[PDB]
Amino acid sequence: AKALAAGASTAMLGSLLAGTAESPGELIFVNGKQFKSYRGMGSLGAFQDDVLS
Amino acid sequence: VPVPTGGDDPTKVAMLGLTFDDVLLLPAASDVVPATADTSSQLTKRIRLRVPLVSSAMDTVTESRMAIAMARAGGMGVLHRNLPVAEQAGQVETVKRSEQFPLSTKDSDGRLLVGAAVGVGDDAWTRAMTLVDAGVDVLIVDTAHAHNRGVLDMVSRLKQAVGERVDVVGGNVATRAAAAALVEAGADAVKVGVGPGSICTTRVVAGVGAPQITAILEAVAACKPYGVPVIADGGLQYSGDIAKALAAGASTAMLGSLLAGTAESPGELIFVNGKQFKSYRGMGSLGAFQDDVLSPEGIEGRVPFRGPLGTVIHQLTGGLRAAMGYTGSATIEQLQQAQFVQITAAGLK
Amino acid sequence: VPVPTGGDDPTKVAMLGLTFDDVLLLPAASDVVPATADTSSQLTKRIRLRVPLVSSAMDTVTESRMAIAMARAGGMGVLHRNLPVAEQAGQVETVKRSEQFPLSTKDSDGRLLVGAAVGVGDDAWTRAMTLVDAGVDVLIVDTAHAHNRGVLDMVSRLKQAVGERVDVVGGNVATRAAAAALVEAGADAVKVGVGPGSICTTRVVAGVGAPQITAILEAVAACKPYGVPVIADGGLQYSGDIAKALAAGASTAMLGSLLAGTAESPGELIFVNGKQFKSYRGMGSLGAFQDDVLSPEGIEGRVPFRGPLGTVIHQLTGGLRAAMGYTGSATIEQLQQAQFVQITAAGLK
Amino acid sequence: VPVPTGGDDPTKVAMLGLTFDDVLLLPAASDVVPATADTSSQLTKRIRLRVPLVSSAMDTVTESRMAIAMARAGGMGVLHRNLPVAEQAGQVETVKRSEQFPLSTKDSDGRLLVGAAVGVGDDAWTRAMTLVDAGVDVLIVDTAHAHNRGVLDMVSRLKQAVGERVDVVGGNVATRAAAAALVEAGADAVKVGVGPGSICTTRVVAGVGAPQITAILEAVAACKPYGVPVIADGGLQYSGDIAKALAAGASTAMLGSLLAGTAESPGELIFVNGKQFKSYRGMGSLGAFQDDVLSPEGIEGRVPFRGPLGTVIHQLTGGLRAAMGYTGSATIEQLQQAQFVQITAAGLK
Amino acid sequence: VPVPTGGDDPTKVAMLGLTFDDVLLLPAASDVVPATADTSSQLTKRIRLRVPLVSSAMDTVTESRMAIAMARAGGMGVLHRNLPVAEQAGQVETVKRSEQFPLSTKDSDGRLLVGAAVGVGDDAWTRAMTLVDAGVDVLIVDTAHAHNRGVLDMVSRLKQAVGERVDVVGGNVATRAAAAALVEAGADAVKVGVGPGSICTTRVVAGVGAPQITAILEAVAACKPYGVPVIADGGLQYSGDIAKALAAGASTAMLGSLLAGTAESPGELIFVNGKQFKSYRGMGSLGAFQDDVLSPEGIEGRVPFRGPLGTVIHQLTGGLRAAMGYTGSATIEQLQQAQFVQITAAGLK
Ligand SMILES: O=c1[nH]cnc2c1ncn2[C@@H]1O[C@H](COP(=O)(O)O)[C@@H](O)[C@H]1O
Ligand SMILES: O=c1[nH]cnc2c1ncn2[C@@H]1O[C@H](COP(=O)(O)O)[C@@H](O)[C@H]1O
Ligand SMILES: O=c1[nH]cnc2c1ncn2[C@@H]1O[C@H](COP(=O)(O)O)[C@@H](O)[C@H]1O
Ligand SMILES: O=c1[nH]cnc2c1ncn2[C@@H]1O[C@H](COP(=O)(O)O)[C@@H](O)[C@H]1O
Ligand SMILES: O=c1[nH]cnc2c1ncn2[C@@H]1O[C@H](COP(=O)(O)O)[C@@H](O)[C@H]1O
Repeated sequence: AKALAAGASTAMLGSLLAGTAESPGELIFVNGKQFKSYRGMGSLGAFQDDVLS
Repeated sequence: VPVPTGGDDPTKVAMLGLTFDDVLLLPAASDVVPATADTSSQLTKRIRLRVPLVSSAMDTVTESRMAIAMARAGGMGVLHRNLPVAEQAGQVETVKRSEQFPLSTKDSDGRLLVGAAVGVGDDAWTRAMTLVDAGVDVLIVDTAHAHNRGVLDMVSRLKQAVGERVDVVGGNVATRAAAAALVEAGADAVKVGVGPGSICTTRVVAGVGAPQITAILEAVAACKPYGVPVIADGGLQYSGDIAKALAAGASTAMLGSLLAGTAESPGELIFVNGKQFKSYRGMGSLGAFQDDVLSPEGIEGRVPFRGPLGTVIHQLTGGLRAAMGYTGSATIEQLQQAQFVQITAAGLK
Repeated sequence: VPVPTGGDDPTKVAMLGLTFDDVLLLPAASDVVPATADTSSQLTKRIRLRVPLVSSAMDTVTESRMAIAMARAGGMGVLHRNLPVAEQAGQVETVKRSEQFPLSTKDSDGRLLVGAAVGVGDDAWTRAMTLVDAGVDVLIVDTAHAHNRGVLDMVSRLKQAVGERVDVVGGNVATRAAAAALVEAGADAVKVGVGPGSICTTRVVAGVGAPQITAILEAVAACKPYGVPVIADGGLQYSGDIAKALAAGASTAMLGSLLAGTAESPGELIFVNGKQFKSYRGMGSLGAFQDDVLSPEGIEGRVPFRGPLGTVIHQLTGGLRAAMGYTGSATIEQLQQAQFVQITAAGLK
Repeated sequence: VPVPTGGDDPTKVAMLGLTFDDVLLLPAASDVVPATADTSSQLTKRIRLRVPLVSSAMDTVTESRMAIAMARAGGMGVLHRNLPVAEQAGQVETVKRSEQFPLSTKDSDGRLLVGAAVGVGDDAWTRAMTLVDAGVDVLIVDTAHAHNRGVLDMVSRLKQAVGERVDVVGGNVATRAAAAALVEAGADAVKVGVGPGSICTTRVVAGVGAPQITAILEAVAACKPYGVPVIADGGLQYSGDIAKALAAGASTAMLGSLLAGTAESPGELIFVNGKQFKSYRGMGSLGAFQDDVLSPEGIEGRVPFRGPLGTVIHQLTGGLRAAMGYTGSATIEQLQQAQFVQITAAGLK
Repeated sequence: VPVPTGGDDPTKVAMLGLTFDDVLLLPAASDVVPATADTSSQLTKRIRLRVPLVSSAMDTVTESRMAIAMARAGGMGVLHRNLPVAEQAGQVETVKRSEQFPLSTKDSDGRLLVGAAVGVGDDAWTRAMTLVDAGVDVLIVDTAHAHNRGVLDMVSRLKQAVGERVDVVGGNVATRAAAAALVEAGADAVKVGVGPGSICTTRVVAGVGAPQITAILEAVAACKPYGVPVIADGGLQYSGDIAKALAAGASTAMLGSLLAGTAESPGELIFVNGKQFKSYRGMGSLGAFQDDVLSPEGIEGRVPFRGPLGTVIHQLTGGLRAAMGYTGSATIEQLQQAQFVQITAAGLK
């Protein structure tokens, strides 16, 4: 709401959608809880020819 | 001259009681593939289950859904009695009315088997007659201490009245004398265990109990010459415990907390800090028609959610099949003759 | 040829000592409803209590308020002696001067029973005479090690002087020989236990102690042929422990920390982080008229607030009644003949 | 009349099983300097190792690098079989082709000794023939329960076919009868242990196991009159455990997790919060050609990085030499006659 | 037919070993006031101490200051040997040259008694001769395993040379045979204990040890008929342990970590987070003239600062006096005849 009130017409969402069921990656179980992976495009683990990634 | 533990009476301390953690199964000459082991065993003298497991008659474990799932999985379910008689009769009728399940247990009419638990008294007699009319298969005279005169009299009356239509299973016992008394009364099966938990509330509040392995051995020592099956009830935590109980002479194992967290058990799923839990209370707990005098003698708690009942039953049956393969037991009657090795405290760390 | 534990003397290690956690009560043929079990038991040869419980003679447990509450609840209280003689006589008079309480213990004049603790010596003799004049009912010759010559001589002197007006109870013993010596001296009851706690300070500082079950068995083995009751003192943590102590042959159980946190005990209520606690110290502690040579041999601490004494007494009596129902004991004299089952370390986890 | 542990059969509980933590080595008359103790021992009837240690045939312990390192250190390595036959033959060839190492174990051609593990079946027969053609020295018929008819038949067939070129070692056993059966089949050595871990998955899932000291004693009691060596496999955590295993009659000790964290073991080094660890999983784990029916029966985990294998081997050999000096054993054959002292639970805290 | 623990040899497991935590002292007929108990005991056949305590010959426990303090407190100190011979002779001379201390132990010339520790060898022979010339009173042939031929030969040589001027104490033993061998060699006293700690490094690294109570009993069973005193060395944690060791037959107790944290012990005081600690390491530790072959077999650590040595000695002596009062022992020779009661694991929680 703050981003749209500042003048932006659209908001792009990252981690808020990473843990959903429709996102890629395998579901992980840790101590009775459920988690999913999330990494940036500039991370060490992650065609990424971006110099400033 | 005196007893090394004190006093002059050698029988003041009757025996040394072994529990599940005190023994292990010794491997023997085995020509049995675990995938081909026959796990069928007698529940009563006239009922044979494909999987020797029975659901506990507890208000947080067995209702119509759990009874149907257990009957489909190869075992049987015993409906609890912490509710009005008409509701229990309705549950029995619901179970009876209900190629995926080749191991399902069914009567001569093709309907799933079900068991019901009754108490002691005139109200319990009316409940038993209503349940028999509803089509129940086996009645369990469920009492905390079955060596009472009233429990034996109730078992005898039930066998006199509806002894040919249904089966009668006696309450919990822990000694050879009590098992012999139940057999004399006319029970079709004997349920064994009184304070089998390590920190069971009866052992703390009343100081009364009996280790499960020794109790099973003594009860089998009294029941076996007459062909009366034994149901080990309580204290089981793993499939290894089930294998140990069946190797001590018991023909059936009754499961409690192992089935409480399944999806087929009653109660609403609870979410705590990202984890899933379900309620679990004893019939003698403060929170929990419970006219049992010796049934607070229990506690409330929660157990983690485990999923579908079939997965848990399959895991337990796989553990039992592994034990049968190790001991070289083609059938349960051959597993009941396996030998034990007693381990010290060092082997429990 | 040699002893398997080392050396050549087979009696160097006298016996194997069982504690409360090593035994359980075996169920037996029971026709007893727990609500109708008779819990009355002898305190001395001439005094019978409706509830077989007695409050410890400790400065943080028993004073006039606690003694009156115990006498109303069906048991009795023993006033401590860590104060001037006149103050103890005043406490006795306060207790004696004071349909809600059908189980109250009273003398032939309708006044509540009370007991007082005395030491050994001429000052203790003056204290005992003052307490007898004040109207005390039973005198406890309270010593840590009662097998001393002086303790027996004091017991004999008390029985010679006021043996017909009041009763005399010997100090703490842990062997059959000491109990026999106390019986020969003329004690009306024998109090049993020397270092009964698992981590008791006597066992750590002095290396001296005796497990409570074996000590009770040996003391009963010496006291029973003469009709001298036994008071198990120390080591009790649950109602199951009380049932085990009474089933081993003891006629009365003396309670310490179980009654320290009640509202009727002396001391000011303490608040810590939103919780309530009260002080609790042994008579041999550094902080705590204590002319006992073998009485630092104790520690200070705090116990949670428990509320009114009646609730705790009712809980303990309910546990005892449950044990009596399980063992089929209509009276305490029938509970004293119950059998034990010995459990391994695996059953204590 | 009945057994004190319950029942009427005195052989229902066969024996009391001692583990490594239950015993200690008693010092004796010693004229042996630890630096001059001879640690050489028989692996099979025809192979003698300078250091009586063997690496486990596990996918996270022994490969070509670890096998070469073990052969150089004075012991031997057994290559695992969780891979295609051609790959295992390549590993054997790599080991065979490969003054720093005066204790290295070599054949008559000057090439390092190596062992390979095979299963039971026709595919296992093809694997064994391929490994023999590749130049393997000893074949281990690795099964979880070696008292099966098929395992004995496979051992007999292998001894009939390639019994003069290579040696045959039987699978894991835990009883005297199984060891005698393996000896009769024609095994050159017997590997001992079935559920030797304290919390091993077989003991929890299947309820089957045997304490290692008693199993070693029984297997030696059957193998020694025929000169068949014994390899204690599993349960070893310290060099003291190795000394205890060799003192019970075993001629060789097989090491698992003690060698998993070394640099010569397979797997990539893992960094967690500034520390170094390596993977370790059982052959029966879910993550882990494993046609063993009784092989989930294992768990995955990680063990800390330990460095070069030589340091660990030197530490273990120093501990063994210290034990030999304490017991006055000039050779391993004299260490196999040392006496044990059994300790209680108090000495394990 | 076979042994219940496995095998055919009934002597493979020699005995069951009891430690300090396995036993308690039984009260007996007592006419002894703890304040008047005589604690004097023999150190050697010619030396009697007023307090039966001796300081360990460790580099972090006993030097000249600690030796003087121990000699003043009523016991004696044994100077360690982890230093050049001239320095040890200087320490002995410093101790010998140095109404407050009525219990001080002194020779016929009024100078404090002191003991010194020597090894085995020609350098140790030169050290022993230098120490004798410096005026030492007793020489301790300190070896980890005293059943060696060289240790006995050294003891015999020392007794032949300076046997009339000074006393000779044999190294650590744990069996009856070793104690008998030391007595035959001519030792004036026998020091007892080999791996007495529960998690002692010898028991973990080498798997060799012996519980202290059984070892003391066996050594007394060999030393007592000849009047050779016994010094229990190691495993003591409380004053109750000292009382138990003296009640098992030992005449003197040697103290380690109990005296390491005192102000009279060597080493610099260390401050950590507002608390005070001091170093403590074994003679077999990596950090620690130690020509002992079987002496890493020890660990380093720190113990809290305890203050002056006299306070600790008084606390230990008070505990011993309490034990003597409980057991009715007027002298240590009467405490050496007290009886034990064996407790189970339940009484150790
Ligand atoms: O590796 C990375 N470093 C920095 N920004 C990244 C990286 N990968 C993606 N982004 C951008 O940062 C945003 C983070 O979204 P958020 O996680 O919802 O805040 C993404 O939607 C991309 O636009
Ligand atoms: O409150 C209770 N106290 C004692 N036993 C109970 C109570 N409720 C049920 N039981 C019995 O104890 C068994 C415990 O099963 P478990 O939890 O699998 O050991 C149940 O199946 C019942 O037979
Ligand atoms: O300082 C002390 N040391 C040892 N025993 C004590 C001490 N003070 C009281 N006692 C006795 O030990 C008992 C302990 O009771 P408990 O706390 O209920 O086990 C008391 O009731 C007294 O009989
Ligand atoms: O998955 C498994 N379950 C049970 N035993 C196994 C498994 N994998 C290997 N073993 C055996 O158990 C031993 C354990 O060795 P440790 O880890 O040194 O005790 C191995 O050396 C194998 O002989
Ligand atoms: O490094 C060592 N390993 C084993 N025993 C040792 C070592 N150093 C000293 N000792 C002995 O073990 C005893 C331990 O005493 P404690 O610490 O009082 O139990 C010492 O007094 C020595 O007799």
